[PDB]
Amino acid sequence: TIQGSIVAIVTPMLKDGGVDWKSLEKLVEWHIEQGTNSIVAVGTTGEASTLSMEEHTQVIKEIIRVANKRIPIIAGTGANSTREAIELTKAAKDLGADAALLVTPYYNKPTQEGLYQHYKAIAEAVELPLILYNVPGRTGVDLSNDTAVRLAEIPNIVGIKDATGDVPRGKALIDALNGKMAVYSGDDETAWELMLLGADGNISVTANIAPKAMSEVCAVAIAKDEQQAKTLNNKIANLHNILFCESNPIPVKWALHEMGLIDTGIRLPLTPLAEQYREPLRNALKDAGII
Amino acid sequence: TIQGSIVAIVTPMLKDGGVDWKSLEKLVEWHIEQGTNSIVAVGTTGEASTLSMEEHTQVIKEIIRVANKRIPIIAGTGANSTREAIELTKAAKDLGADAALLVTPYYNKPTQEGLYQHYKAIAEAVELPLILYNVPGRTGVDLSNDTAVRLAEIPNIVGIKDATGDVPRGKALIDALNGKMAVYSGDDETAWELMLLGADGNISVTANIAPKAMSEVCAVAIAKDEQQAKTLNNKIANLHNILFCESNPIPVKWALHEMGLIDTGIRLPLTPLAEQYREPLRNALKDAGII
Ligand SMILES: N[C@@H](CCCC[NH3+])C(=O)O
Repeated sequence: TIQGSIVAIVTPMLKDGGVDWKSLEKLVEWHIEQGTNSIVAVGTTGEASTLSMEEHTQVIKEIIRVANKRIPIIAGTGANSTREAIELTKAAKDLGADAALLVTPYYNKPTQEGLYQHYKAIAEAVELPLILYNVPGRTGVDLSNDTAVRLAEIPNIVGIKDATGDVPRGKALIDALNGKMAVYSGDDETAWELMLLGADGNISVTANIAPKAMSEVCAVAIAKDEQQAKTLNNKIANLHNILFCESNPIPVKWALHEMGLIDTGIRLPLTPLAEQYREPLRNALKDAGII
Repeated sequence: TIQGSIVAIVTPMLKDGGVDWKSLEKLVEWHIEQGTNSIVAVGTTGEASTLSMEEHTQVIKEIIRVANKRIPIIAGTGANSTREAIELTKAAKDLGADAALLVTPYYNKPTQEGLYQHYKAIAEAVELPLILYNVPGRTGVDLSNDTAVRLAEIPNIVGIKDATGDVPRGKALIDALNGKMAVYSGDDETAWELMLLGADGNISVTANIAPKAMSEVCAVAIAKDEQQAKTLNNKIANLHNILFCESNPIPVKWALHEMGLIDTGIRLPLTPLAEQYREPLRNALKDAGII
């Protein structure tokens, strides 16, 4: 039911690295007016890793407040500890977020059965719609289609963000399920295809800088208009590629700065996009008529 | 510079998950008696990611209490947040820890420059000897040899735990460092090889169950006695392989329990060793002469 273009929104920061509230505000508002269907707050793109547990709440809150029940808001609440994921998700519900996006425990390489217990534990512990999130490159673990299918049986595990970028594997996953649980693309570059094949939307990085263009791509692809999907997406294909020239959200945060929407702030270990990539990015934003 | 067998000690747990403090005390004591040269408290093998920050400090404190200055104690204090890492390293220092082990930020894929700035910051904020820790398979990031050689310039970055298991890569690491910082194997299977090549020690998982064996293996290898190193290590070579049949620390914990040294406790997402593996493990243990 949460469908379409879901922006994994960045957490804007001041030069000193403090959360720039106002700029955030302008973003949420801007997204809600440009077409964006929903927002993921404090996810990878929103630097969940470098924000204190209180900044998580405060940031999730500001966004829910500004949204004003207009679009659903999803809170990033994954962690590699189960007790702690349960806490974050609970706080997400209590803040009245519509859903929680939980990445697979990273770094500790839990087994498939563990991933199963992990997610089942959280689902039983909190009464909120949960979305699984697989992105092996970052986590060290790969939630198997099989396991995901196993979890689809739990009534409040309602979806999964597949960031593999592996299309065949994604179609297999969509078919293996039924509307048992939704599938969301996590790979901007292949998202249009995943959606043409059944995926219910795209938790996008690109949406941070091309919300209207991405809204239109998702609507059209979910509708199965392959021709128009390839064409609307083509006008922003390069972006998907170059917004990853360095680890997300590094490039997207600079792109935004090059749009006067946010400030250079970004927390270590992350760093401001390297000089070397800046012009190629400015160029990318022009070629695509973004600025 | 710490040399020898450095055990990545497990954090003993009671059935319900609480830290088994009595067992921990005895393990530490057993290690010093068996020949263990140093202990890494709350590292990966010690379930650092599922322990409370307070449990984290308490474990460090306890181990330093029991060791009673007889061996140096290394505290794992890595985090994917620079602020968080500094906080945790400051605490370890204040707790009396001889040095800290910091895994590269995981999940958020910082850049090489980012890894450099990350470690430089922690080094400048805390005056405690620091040891870098690279294990790409778990972190999603790979601290290159070039970056390690840069960080080796910094006065209090004394060493690097190389868990790649890529010996030729380790040969290049050690040759390029020109002694600026020590190198430790983070891969039990190849550890004796890295040491013969120049590595100062092994931050070992196997030492958890074969402390005296790994202790003489380390001494001999560091002494550059290639035949004694090979034949001593051969005795417990199957152990190095089977302690990873499932993600560490799942296997080692079960090993200790079969040795009747600890209870079955282990926190989620981690799970107790899958049934099918428990028998082959006991056989490995029996064959090795541990039971
Ligand atoms: N990198 C891991 C390997 C364990 C997982 C192998 N199945 C460690 O030694 O901490």
